[PDB]
Amino acid sequence: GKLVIWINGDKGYNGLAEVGKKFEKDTGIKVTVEHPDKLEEKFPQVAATGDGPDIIFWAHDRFGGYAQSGLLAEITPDKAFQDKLYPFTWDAVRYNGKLIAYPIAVEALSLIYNKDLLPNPPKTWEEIPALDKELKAKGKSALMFNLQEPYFTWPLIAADGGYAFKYENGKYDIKDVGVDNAGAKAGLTFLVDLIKNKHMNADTDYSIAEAAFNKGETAMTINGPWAWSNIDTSKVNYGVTVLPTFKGQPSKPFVGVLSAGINAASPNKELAKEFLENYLLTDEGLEAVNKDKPLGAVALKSYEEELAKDPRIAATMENAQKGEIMPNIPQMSAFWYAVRTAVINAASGRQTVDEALKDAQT
Amino acid sequence: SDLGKKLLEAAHAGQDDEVRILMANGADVNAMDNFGVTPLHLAAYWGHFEIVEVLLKYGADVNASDATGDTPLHLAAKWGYLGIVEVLLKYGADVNAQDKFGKTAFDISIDNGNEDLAEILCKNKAQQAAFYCILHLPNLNEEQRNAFIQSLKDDPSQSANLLAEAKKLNDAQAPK
Repeated sequence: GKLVIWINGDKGYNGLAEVGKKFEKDTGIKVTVEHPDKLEEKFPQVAATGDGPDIIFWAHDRFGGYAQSGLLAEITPDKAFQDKLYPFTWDAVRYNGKLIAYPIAVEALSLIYNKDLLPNPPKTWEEIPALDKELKAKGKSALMFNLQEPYFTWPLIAADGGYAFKYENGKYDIKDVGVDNAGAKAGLTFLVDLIKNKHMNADTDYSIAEAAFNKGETAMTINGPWAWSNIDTSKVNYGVTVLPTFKGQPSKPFVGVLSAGINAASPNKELAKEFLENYLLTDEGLEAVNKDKPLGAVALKSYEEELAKDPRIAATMENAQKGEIMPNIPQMSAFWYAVRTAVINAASGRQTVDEALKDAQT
Repeated sequence: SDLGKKLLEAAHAGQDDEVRILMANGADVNAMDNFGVTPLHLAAYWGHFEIVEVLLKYGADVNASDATGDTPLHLAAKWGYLGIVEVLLKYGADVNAQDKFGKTAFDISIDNGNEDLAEILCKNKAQQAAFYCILHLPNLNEEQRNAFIQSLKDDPSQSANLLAEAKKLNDAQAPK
């Protein structure tokens, strides 16, 4: 007869506790929010014994796994409630044709640019060599971003025809792995051309790109909402916008959906449903959490319409709606490792873009 | 693993005198990186005319292609570098060479709106086509060759006229 909630320590868990106080005030039911470290490992471990939180918050990619182990109850929102959230977010939490979590927030890479260096940011990847030429003449660069992790280089590689797995029949298509095709090759070759012409350096990682942007050295960077804070401190006059297109098509960044699942072993499933749908997933509920620590863009249409008055959040959702939902699937790890090595090999000139891509698939 | 590296760097950076002393100390003028980018590539791409000149004077492979299929003529064409293009053409840059997309320096020049560039490239292709004709016209000894090649340098306006003669000559100098 109570609710225990787990959510990570970088979230607005105190705002979430306020929603819990309102819930108690209305129903008498006490709501306890905790933020154990490594809770994404703790939860499957203790849920396997019938323990843990009634409700767990985490990135959707992990929930496929939990569902597999029978740790996550099926959620039953009626179609009226489902219509209150953006439809593509319900796909991040669908597994074997059953909804297994409530989407809360939406996370994607955006183009971040220095408004001082670059008032009108490029709409295309194609313009960027030109811009770098201009900027290099006065001791700046156009663009620096993490070239080491596929997560960052994938939205370009995906844009002309790349894909991790296609979403046939609500589930994933595990048969066609889209790292060896013509659209991906074109993506990676444009990247490799940036590198060999000296517009970018292959050894640029996350720390190097962030420092470079946050010190005024580069006109643009590619990162996510988690990075906004450091830029805020740096006092660079930045804005955040739509990712540039390549061969006319949108850059497709992977989407992360912060989701709330109900413990399969919970005796408070209706309470938890009640809490999530009619307390948290409301304008006032997400607001409470968001004031404590910003959610970024949200799945709830009513509240996202408000937050989107911040252009950065708007860009985050526009890029999300243009990207691909992060596969909640196990063989994503094989994918990442393959993609990761294919990019390093190509960006290093170790392998041609051709050999590099067909190899990371065998 | 020594001078070639320093040279690619100095070429990229446009440090003229640094490039020239590396040369005078024996650097491979055609040193490549892991993309097969040569110093001549970087200087062409980055607009360093004097360096382009210096490298060519030292025997830089004017038609080198990197692993990606680009030639320095391709690279220079994208930025409308007239001088650079002119001097590569002087050292034998290949107006017919095609990049990854099947493009010539002329196609690129047309793509980027660079009319001045397209013109130079255009009349170079035409005068070379003329030169090449003369040189492979079978019924011409090495004398009559020079006679025509010279008269094509001294009047590139009457060129098409002149080719027509070289051919009717070739047809009268044949077993007809």
